[PDB]
Amino acid sequence: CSAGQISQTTTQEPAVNGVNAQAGQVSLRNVHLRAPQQTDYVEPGTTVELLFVAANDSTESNKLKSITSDVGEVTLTGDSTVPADGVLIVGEPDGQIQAVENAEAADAVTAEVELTKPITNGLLYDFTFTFEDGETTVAVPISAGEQPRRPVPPAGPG
Amino acid sequence: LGLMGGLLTINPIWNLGPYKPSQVSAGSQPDFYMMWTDGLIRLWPAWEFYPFGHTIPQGVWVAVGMGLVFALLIAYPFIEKKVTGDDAHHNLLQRPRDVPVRTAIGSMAIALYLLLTFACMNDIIALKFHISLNATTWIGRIGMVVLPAIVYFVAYRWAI
Amino acid sequence: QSALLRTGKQLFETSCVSCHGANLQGVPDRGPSLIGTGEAAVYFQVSTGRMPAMRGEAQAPSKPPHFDESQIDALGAYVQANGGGPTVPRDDHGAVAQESLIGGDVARGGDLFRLNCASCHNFTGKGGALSSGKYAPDLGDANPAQIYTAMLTGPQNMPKFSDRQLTPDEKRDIVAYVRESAETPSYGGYGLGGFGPAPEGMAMWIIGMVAAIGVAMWIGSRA
Amino acid sequence: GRPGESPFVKMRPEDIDAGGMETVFPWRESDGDGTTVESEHKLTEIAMGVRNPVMLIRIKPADMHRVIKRKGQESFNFGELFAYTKVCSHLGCPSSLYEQQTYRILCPCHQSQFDALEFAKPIFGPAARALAQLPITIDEDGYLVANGDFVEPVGPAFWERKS
Amino acid sequence: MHIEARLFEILTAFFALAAVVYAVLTAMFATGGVEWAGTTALVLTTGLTLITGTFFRFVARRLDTRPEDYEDAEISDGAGELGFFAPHSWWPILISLSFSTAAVGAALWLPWLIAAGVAFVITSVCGLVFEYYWGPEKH
Amino acid sequence: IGAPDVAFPRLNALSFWLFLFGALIAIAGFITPGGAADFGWTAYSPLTDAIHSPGAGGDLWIMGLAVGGLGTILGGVNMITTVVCMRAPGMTMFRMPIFT
Amino acid sequence: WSDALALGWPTGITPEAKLNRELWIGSVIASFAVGAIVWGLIFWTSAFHRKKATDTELPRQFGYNMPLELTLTVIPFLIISVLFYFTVVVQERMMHKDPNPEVVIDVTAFQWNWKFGYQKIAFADGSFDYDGADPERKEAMTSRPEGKDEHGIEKVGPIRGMTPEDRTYLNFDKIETLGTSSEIPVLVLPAGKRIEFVLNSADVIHGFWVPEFLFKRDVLPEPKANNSDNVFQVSEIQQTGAFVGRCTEMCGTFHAMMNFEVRVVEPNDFKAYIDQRNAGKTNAEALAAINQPPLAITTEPFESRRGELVPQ
Amino acid sequence: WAALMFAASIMVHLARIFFTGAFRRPREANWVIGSLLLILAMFEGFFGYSLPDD
Amino acid sequence: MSSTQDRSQLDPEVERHTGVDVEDVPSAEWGWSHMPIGVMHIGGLLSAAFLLVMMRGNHVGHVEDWFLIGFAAVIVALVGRNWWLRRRGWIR
Ligand code: HEA
Ligand SMILES: CC(C)=CCC/C(C)=C/CC/C(C)=C/CC/C(C)=C/CC/C(C)=C/CC/C(C)=C/CC/C(C)=C/CC/C(C)=C/CC/C(C)=C/CC1=C(C)C(=O)c2ccccc2C1=O
Ligand SMILES: CC(C)=CCC/C(C)=C/CC/C(C)=C/CC/C(C)=C/CC/C(C)=C\CC/C(C)=C/CC/C(C)=C/CC/C(C)=C/CC/C(C)=C/CC1=C(C)C(=O)c2ccccc2C1=O
Ligand SMILES: CCCCCCCCCCCCCCCC(=O)O[C@H](COC(=O)CCCCCCC[C@@H](C)CCCCCCCCC)COP(=O)(O)O[C@H]1[C@H](O)[C@H](O)[C@H](O)[C@@H](O)[C@@H]1O
Ligand SMILES: CCCCCCCCCCCCCCCC(=O)O[C@H](COC(=O)CCCCCCC[C@@H](C)CCCCCCCCC)COP(=O)(O)O[C@H]1[C@H](O)[C@H](O)[C@H](O)[C@@H](O)[C@@H]1O
Ligand SMILES: CCCCCCCC/C=C\CCCCCCCC(=O)OC[C@H](COP(=O)(O)OCCN)OC(=O)CCCCCCCCCCCCCCC
Ligand code: HEC
Ligand code: HEC
Ligand SMILES: *C[C@@H](COC(=O)CCCCCCCCCCCCCCC)OC(=O)CCCCCCCC[C@@H](C)CCCCCCCC
Ligand SMILES: *C(=O)CCCCCCCCCCCCCCC
Ligand code: FES
Repeated sequence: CSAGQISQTTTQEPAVNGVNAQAGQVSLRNVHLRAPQQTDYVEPGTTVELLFVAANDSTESNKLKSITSDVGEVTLTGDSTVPADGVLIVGEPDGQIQAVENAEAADAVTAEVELTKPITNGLLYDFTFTFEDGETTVAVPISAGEQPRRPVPPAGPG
Repeated sequence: LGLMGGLLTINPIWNLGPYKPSQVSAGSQPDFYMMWTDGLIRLWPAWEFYPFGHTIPQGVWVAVGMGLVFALLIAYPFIEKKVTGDDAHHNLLQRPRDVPVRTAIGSMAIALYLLLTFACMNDIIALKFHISLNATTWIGRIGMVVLPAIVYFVAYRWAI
Repeated sequence: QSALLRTGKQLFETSCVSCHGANLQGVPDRGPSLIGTGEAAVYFQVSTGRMPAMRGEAQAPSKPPHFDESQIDALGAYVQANGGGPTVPRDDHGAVAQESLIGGDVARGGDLFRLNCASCHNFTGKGGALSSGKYAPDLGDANPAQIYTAMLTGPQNMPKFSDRQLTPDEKRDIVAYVRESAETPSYGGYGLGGFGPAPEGMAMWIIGMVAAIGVAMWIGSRA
Repeated sequence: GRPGESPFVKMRPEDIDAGGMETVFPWRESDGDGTTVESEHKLTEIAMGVRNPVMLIRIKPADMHRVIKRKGQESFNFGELFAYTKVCSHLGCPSSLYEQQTYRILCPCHQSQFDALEFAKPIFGPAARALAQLPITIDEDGYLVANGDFVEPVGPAFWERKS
Repeated sequence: MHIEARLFEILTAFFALAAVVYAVLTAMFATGGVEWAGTTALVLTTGLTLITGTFFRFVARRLDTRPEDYEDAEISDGAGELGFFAPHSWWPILISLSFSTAAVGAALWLPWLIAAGVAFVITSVCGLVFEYYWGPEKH
Repeated sequence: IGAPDVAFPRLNALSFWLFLFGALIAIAGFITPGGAADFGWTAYSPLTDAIHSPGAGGDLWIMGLAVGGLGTILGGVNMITTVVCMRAPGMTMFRMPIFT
Repeated sequence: WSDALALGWPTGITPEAKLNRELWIGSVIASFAVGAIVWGLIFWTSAFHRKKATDTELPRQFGYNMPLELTLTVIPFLIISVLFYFTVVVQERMMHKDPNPEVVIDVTAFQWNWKFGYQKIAFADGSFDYDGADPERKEAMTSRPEGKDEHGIEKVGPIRGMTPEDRTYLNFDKIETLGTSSEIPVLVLPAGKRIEFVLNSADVIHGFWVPEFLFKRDVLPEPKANNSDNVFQVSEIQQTGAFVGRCTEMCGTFHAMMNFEVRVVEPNDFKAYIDQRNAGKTNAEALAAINQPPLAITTEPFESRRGELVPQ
Repeated sequence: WAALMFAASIMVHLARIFFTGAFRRPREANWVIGSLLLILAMFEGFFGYSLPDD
Repeated sequence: MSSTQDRSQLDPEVERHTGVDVEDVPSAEWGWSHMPIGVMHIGGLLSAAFLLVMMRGNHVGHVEDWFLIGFAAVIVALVGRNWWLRRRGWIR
């Protein structure tokens, strides 16, 4: 009974940097932050993109996606009501492909944030996603999608 | 021995990089004659004691184990002559069947040795024979107490 | 591609929607979310055949692929479009690069393997046992692309070695070491698996001891 | 594992991705690359240090709420990064094996399982003491540096321990 | 040996009839003609019965009426030397264990275990077959 | 049938032991982490392929059934041979009782 | 009395179902009559106790009755022959092969869920010049110029020159009523029409059963290559409303999760539903817009959780 | 391989003498030294494959 | 026919009078044939106690504790049955 009701394989989170928030009627999958940092933090005032996929669990709808703002004044450029038993993909995570060169509704609801606060990759930051059905705190992480490691300066032995 | 040295590969150290404190392997067994030691490590349930500002790690146990093991192996004929009382000059061997108690004791000891040796290989046993590692560990834990008893009973009745 | 995504969606809608929601969000306690897993994850998981998993147990085992290379690419592209993530390496032609993934250095690849891979797999890439019903499978069967994608995406109880931990150079080096160990003949006679002490002791007690005792019975008498 | 030169390179939190483990060592600024003769011996000392190796594991954010901390080690984790000694608390073998989605630090010498989510305490096998957690943080330029020494000795236990 | 022969010729006749009718009624009146699985199985079970019955009929013609095949036969008629009936032997359990080792080596794909089980099976079958022929040790 | 023993009595002992151990190995699917054979008793084809039910439980089930079947075949050989050859002097094959 | 004496068969909703139910009633009558007479015989011979008043006088010892055995071996042949004739005639009315089905539903049934394609709609009154899509059927013929060898082999494919991972047998349609693990697939059908079901299985052989039809079939992976008549027609569905359907084979671990539904509506309601499904709308939206519950009303896609004691 | 055979043959010999009772009155000391001997062999084997730093 | 009867003079040494008898063990005189039932029962109780105490350790799971409990209960039941039968004189 290693394959009983409590089985290791079934209860597994995806091996993705972004967190998964199932709270509310809508499910938030692969929520993360694209924020390349060249120093300890990313200085306040620099725009960082907010990625996630919103999936409407029920066919009966929570397609509003009202504000989803927290400390940082989240802004949803080209906000639209995409979720209808489908997927709302706000941005273009590193590796995300485009079917055609033209983009419907211009940007596909890209979410950007002005930090107003230092942030460094490896931390958890609370982003309150608000929907007409309810609200959820997710603690969005910071993800470096495809950027290779930067060249650390060569060490000088002493 | 020459045929084995040719046709069978023993300790292919080149596959085994130079020792580093950080590098590891999953197998990590010693030769079969210390596999009983390693299995005794694996099966002994993580029992430690903490005196006044001191620690008695679970590893200590195995040392005591070896003591007892050796202390019982080296001294066995004297225990045999103390219990049985045979203090006579014996030159004719005895068929194992003719000594059911000692045959059962030796079968029990061999059973415990085999259980410990295979417990050391519980990692590989689980990998090849699909059994959960925890299941093998607990099979060995219950066995080091049960299997000796069953083997003693069976060997006694078999000798008779 | 448009047709590629169409085919991937067709295959997905009738093979895995049960484990993963139609929107690729994992069904609760059946399968995880495929958003952000990437084309590399899909390629490694389906090419090895693991994904039509057909049971929830301690460890999903490898099995014959349920889809062909083109269908593997279709599924991977579908998943890549949905969430966006790691992508399987490819060569100039466009196929899954396998020869090009063999790093030139092997000693450095060997150090990388022993520090990272051997921890659970083996000295020489064989399998290893894990906590409760889990294990690390043998690396002999996996092709260079499969090894690379396995490192690039930690399937289950595998640490996920991002491109930053092991840069494409280090990943190719480790792939080269894995292939070299897997296909290298065991110098010094039949290599009894890769585990030394256990097969070696078993072979002693069978071959050498049975031979010696049989020869003793032949030379000696019975009484 | 480069052949001799710069075997150790500074590290950044972004490098470890959720559900990823990397072995890290205590590299000083003075212990520069192995180019010179003075170095390549300090680096050899770091490599051969029995208790030097540590494993840094990035706990998945979704699993973050499950983490149970150790008294006096509540801030040792830098966000979702946890540094635990690789040296097993039982007989001092490296505990290299790491299982994500179950967060099990496994030692193969004697098959001992520590829970990585909860402070790295042994939940199976011979080990009875938790792996020592290394304080970590990020310094100037965002590189991961130990935030201090282990609050307790890190190798396998001995008589003069836990006082 | 005539009654147990006739039994097998009756079975052979029925099985031949069944195979023929199945083949005829599947080659047409079926989606894909002859099923080729049930048909071959019926044909070769007919062959099974045919071989056993042919051997039994051969022996029956070769054999004069035995007491067991003779009605109104006294028990004293069959009294006499019966053949060798193997006494106690521990080789069957060893053969079973050897085949079990080979079987687990097959199920669990362990080619080394398959080879070890095959060697054990050969050794144990040799022991069983040679059990009552091994001459005394000559020293 | 008035016989002293079965035709090949070492063979029927072998049949019993082949059964016992084949059944044991088939049942041993449970100790495995994946578990025993999840496909129905009938074990229809595609569900039994390595793709579906890839666990070692199915393989153990298959091989244990093979071993038990070999034991059963040997038992059948033994019993048919015993009935045809080993019989009492007066026990005509139409005078042997219906259980035989 | 019939429902109780039907041994719990759901009164069919199709002419074929009704006739099968009548055959079942008759067969159960015959079986119960035979069972009653045999039980009477057994219990009445059980009245033959060893009465103590009987001295050492053993019974007639008769055995070996020729005429009685001949009679009771002839009569069962008569009963089974009549049953076989009724079986053949009823079976004839189960695969009629009407070349002009009113609606052809493509029941493609994959591991642990279903999918219905509405392959074609053709109403006799005159309407619905509808057809399935079928650009989606693509093969996997691995007819590459060369394999691992330098030349020569030019391997074509394992099976009939193609790969096992071909999936050509599957046919895809424009209006797919796919069901998710959290959404029960509801098959919308018109009442009073001939409905054909083209049965296919994506992954593993398993079963398609609608108990109210009093009929079932096995969706095999590739029925044509298995000499199977996967497609089957239903002459009519009088009763409207929802009716459960169940997988009646072994799909796999989540084999009990395969439950689907068939919601038979009026022909005009079906027309509206198909009109609103042609336009981009889920099955739930189309059903709701015709003033019908969106979710399955006979069954629910019960918990994906492995069980009750799982810690959420 | 000779080290492994040395160990295994020592074990088999020990089992033989134990089960046959060859350790009784005349030959306890032999047993004792043999036991010590076995122990030494084991440890030397440990020191053998431990010599090549691996 | 190639065999001859054997006879052995074996030094006999307790006086093999208390404990086992040749009827129970046909080779009682030829060597150690009696293990006291007291050591049986004590060892069985110790085995059961060891099985229970292993419930205390480092293992979050409880299937393991239940298996330990079952095996120890089986051992205790066997020892109790044997002791009861011996006390009553092998009855029931
Ligand atoms: C000889 C064959 C046989 C026998 C005797 C039985 C006996 C029983 N069966 Fe049977 N059953 C089958 C053969 C048999 N079955 C087959 C072939 C199937 C189909 C399998 C498939 O679909 O693949 C089946 C399917 C089957 C199912 C369907 C399961 C499913 O597929 O979903 C069910 C459900 O209740 C069931 C119930 C029972 C019950 C309640 C009994 C009772 O008669 C059982 C009596 C119970 C006992 C005798 C146990 C009491 C003993 C103890 C408590 C002591 C235990 C102690 C130790 C083990 C140390 N059986
Ligand atoms: C502490 C402890 C012992 C825990 C339990 C672990 C354990 C030993 C479990 C049992 C392993 C088995 C037998 C798995 C098969 C499935 C199973 C349990 C079936 C039911 C068991 C049962 C009683 C069946 C009835 C008939 C019967 C006795 C069957 C036994 C079948 C077998 C395996 C017989 C042979 C025994 C055997 C050789 C076991 C393996 C022993 C070892 C350590 C082998 C080491 C070894 C390995 C690991 C290689 O990879 C290798 C590769 C290439 C060449 C050589 C080798 C080699 O020698
Ligand atoms: C050992 C003994 C007779 C003790 C008598 C009573 C006594 C002195 C008790 C006090 C000592 C105590 C505390 C004993 C309990 C545990 C114990 C024995 C500890 C000491 C361990 C030790 C130093 C020696 C024990 C080794 C021993 C005597 C083994 C049995 C030797 C024999 C006769 C084996 C059968 C002959 C034969 C054909 C063997 C080959 C066939 C096979 C495969 C047998 C099984 C087998 C074996 C035997 C392996 O060693 C092995 C190692 C690595 C991988 C696999 C295997 C394996 O499969
Ligand atoms: C020579 C060796 C002979 C063997 C000697 C010893 C005999 C004594 C046997 C004692 C049996 C004890 C079995 C209990 C073991 C135990 O306690 O562990 C369990 C797993 O039970 C099991 O498998 C049952 C296994 C029983 C099989 C024993 C069969 C005997 C075999 C070994 C005999 C063949 C020997 C052949 C030798 C060859 C010749 C040698 C020369 C659960 O583990 P786990 O896996 O982590 O499950 C998690 C939950 O905990 C958690 O809640 C849940 O949530 C889940 O997450 C789940 O994962
Ligand atoms: C007096 C001693 C006589 C010894 C005989 C000497 C035989 C000489 C053999 C020929 C020369 C040396 C071969 C060296 C090349 C070589 O090593 O041979 C392998 C095979 O290895 C296997 O698989 C096992 C195959 C089964 C046949 C051999 C079994 C022999 C055993 C039974 C003899 C020892 C006794 C053990 C008894 C134990 C039983 C206990 C009851 C073959 O390649 P392969 O098959 O592909 O190995 C996979 C890599 O590819 C892949 O990456 C890798 O990752 C793996 O998957 C690897 O398996
Ligand atoms: C015959 C009748 C025997 C009884 C038959 C009943 C069989 C039902 C067993 C499993 C069904 C599948 C469920 C599988 C899930 C496990 C159950 C569960 O959910 O309980 C939670 C913990 C881990 O969860 P955790 O949060 O991480 O830790 C918690 C924090 N304190 O597991 C447990 O307590 C494990 C308890 C499971 C029951 C024990 C079964 C073993 C009995 C063996 C008896 C054999 C005797 C041998 C005789 C010689
Ligand atoms: C049954 C439940 C299935 C089905 C039929 C499929 N998957 Fe999925 N999947 C499942 C589990 C239990 C897990 C986690 C453990 C494991 O992989 O065995 C997964 C995981 C994946 C992944 C890995 C994601 C990552 O590593 O980040 C991928 C890429 C994936 N699954 C995809 C996938 C595809 C393409 C499928 C149809 C071919 C598919 N799965 C089916 C459970 C199940
Ligand atoms: C125990 C922690 C762990 C470590 C660390 C680890 N592995 Fe793995 N490995 C696993 C597990 C568990 C699997 C099983 C994957 C699955 O079930 O999907 C696996 C699978 C694989 C596979 C798939 C092979 C196949 O046939 O499916 C390859 C290749 C592989 N690992 C190589 C590596 C390499 C290279 C490294 C070093 C970068 C490494 N592993 C480090 C545990 C680990
Ligand atoms: C999931 C839990 C729950 O398990 C249960 O509820 C059922 C438990 C059944 C009890 C198992 C007792 C084991 C007895 C061992 C036999 C004696 C061995 C000593 C001699 C070597 O438990 C689990 O985790 C999984 C439970 C699965 C149980 C499967 C048992 C299968 C036994 C099989 C390997 C064959 C054993 C050989 C017996 C030989 C008997 C004749 C000699
Ligand atoms: C673990 O992953 C598989 C759990 C299987 C659950 C069903 C348990 C059935 C047990 C049957 C009895 C086995 C044999 C008992 C012999 C003593
Ligand atoms: S060496 Fe780590 S558990 Fe013992």
